[PDB]
Amino acid sequence: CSVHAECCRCVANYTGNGRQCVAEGSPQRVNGKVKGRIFVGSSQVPVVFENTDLHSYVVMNHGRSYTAISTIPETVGYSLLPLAPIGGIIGWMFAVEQDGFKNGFSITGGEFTRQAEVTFLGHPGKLVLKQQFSGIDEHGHLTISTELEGRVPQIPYGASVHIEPYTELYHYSSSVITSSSTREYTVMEPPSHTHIYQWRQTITFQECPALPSTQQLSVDSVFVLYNKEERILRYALSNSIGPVR
Repeated sequence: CSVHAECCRCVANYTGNGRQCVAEGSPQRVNGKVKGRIFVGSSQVPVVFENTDLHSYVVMNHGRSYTAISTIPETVGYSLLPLAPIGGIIGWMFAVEQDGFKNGFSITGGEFTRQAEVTFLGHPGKLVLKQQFSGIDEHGHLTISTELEGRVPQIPYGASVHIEPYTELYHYSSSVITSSSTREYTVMEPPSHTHIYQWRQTITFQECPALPSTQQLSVDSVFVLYNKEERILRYALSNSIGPVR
């Protein structure tokens, strides 16, 4: 049990599950490592990177999370721009809660595994993602390990990418949460080009009035950026969890 919970359950002024608790309103950080094995376009030569750093800063106000993945080769940077969900999982974790609806942290305590798959329609292959979250560490920071492997279409160097607001349904059943969504994104050359991809997701965790079978996540103010100079991939978005309306 957490040093801020009773025997578990976080006491007033605090939130989370039993094993992990955080003060209400206070910002949080989610850090870890990223290993990649990505094939761009039709290429047969995969860009491999490892020991890369992921630092995440979340502000509680609007459930806004900022994710920065540093030391990303110019060879994959632009191509990874559409993959905001890599960092979006954290937005789900700390989404603004409505009436009778809890966010990911209240449900998992930051302890869980996530497996996601993405398919870009009209393009071969798919990209598989695997992440592990292990609660708060010795320095008081949440933890996250990320493993990416697969194929992604090619995006022109210097190209830009835009994502409009959207909603996602997270289904709950027996300590397992699943989600499936088809969305679109726009690519703008250094002239626009709209594209669509499909995301599938499975979240596994352990549990000690059951939870709603279905919750809706509302995402807006999304920004994805890649800087060739600093070689830093960034994803930022705001979040709200509640019922379909």
